[PDB]
Amino acid sequence: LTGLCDRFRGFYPVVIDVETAGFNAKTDALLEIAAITLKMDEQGWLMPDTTLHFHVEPFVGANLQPEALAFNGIDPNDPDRGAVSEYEALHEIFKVVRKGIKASGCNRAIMVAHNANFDHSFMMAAAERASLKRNPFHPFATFDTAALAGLALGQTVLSKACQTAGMDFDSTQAHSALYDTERTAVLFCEIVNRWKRLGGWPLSAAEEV
Amino acid sequence: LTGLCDRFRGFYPVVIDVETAGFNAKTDALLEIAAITLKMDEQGWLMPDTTLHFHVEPFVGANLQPEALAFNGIDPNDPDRGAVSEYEALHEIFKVVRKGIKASGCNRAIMVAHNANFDHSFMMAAAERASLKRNPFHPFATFDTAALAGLALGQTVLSKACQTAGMDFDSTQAHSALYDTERTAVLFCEIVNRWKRLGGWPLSAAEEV
Ligand SMILES: [Co+2]
Ligand SMILES: [Mg+2]
Ligand SMILES: [Mg+2]
Repeated sequence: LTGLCDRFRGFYPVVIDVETAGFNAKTDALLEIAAITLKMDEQGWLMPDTTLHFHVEPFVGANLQPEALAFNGIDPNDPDRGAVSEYEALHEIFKVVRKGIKASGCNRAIMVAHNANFDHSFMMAAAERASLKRNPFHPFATFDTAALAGLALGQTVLSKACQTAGMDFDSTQAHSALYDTERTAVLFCEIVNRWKRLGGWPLSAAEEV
Repeated sequence: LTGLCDRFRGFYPVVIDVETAGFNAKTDALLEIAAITLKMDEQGWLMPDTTLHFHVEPFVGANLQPEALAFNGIDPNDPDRGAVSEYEALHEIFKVVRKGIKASGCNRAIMVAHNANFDHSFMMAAAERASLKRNPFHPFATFDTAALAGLALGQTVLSKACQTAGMDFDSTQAHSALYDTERTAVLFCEIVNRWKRLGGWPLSAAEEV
């Protein structure tokens, strides 16, 4: 009942955010990525588990839109950014994720993200460029927190959804993949946990007052 | 605040499903589209409003994947299929949608679909091909019912989510865009209404015993 593997039909939810050099996942550089796995305690409450974060070197041949760099404030040419390759970052994320899937008894990872298709498309595109094998993420399914917040909170904008959920949100950190990932993780957890607390889950709960 | 315009920050949710001749929204034919707008009654319960459905003629130059046609059973060359152009289909959908946005006091439409990125990408591609102006749909936001069902019902597959929610689901109709759209609409409505009924909405309800 209270196992993570039982909650989402065997899907292992992993929160992801990316910063990029444009809107096109095929052609534009991936610049930052963070990942936060989740776990469930003995009573079935969801919380963050492992957190990873990387500055990513633009792939060879990548386009970099000036408007994108102006938006997120990232300078990919700054040698002090401590960047790593797409391979290094994703290989590390996938290793932690496979470990969590195994240890929890899940069978596949699913990406949790805000307007998820965007992050999913960039992560998948980078995975293919790096030639990583046995990608543990579902190839098309996601848990979009904008839609989820729409239901739970009546809000679709990340900052606003967080504020409505009673969370802090610091706009000076809003262009950091890591920061956005942590806020998104806490938001997703607040949504799932309040669903449970109000007797929405497990399905049996409503008849046991 | 039991108006539709109050529920999703001014978004007017419209349920959409598509059948296609493949996986690529840019290059593969759109073959069927259905749309169901929603309304809320005086007490704030959500339900279907207007239903549209179309068999769609492959755009000129479209690719058609044999595997896609074998999957959905559609023969685009059958002259008895009562097909209309992408323009005709989307022009009518958009007209009904603009009307509902105005009548409800909303400011924009948001697509509700199962694994929503897929249908969004196809509908948007057809809109562009048809040279339609003033598309009332949000350019990237959606309400994915697979993610919503994951939260509400612990299931992400459409047929299973419907069954878990106590709905009928007839697998012999699963390749009809209209059928899938109506089931998805009923599922979305069940999820929204159960969150309200259990005291998750409006946000003030939890403290009003
Ligand atoms: Co026919
Ligand atoms: Mg983001
Ligand atoms: Mg479908």
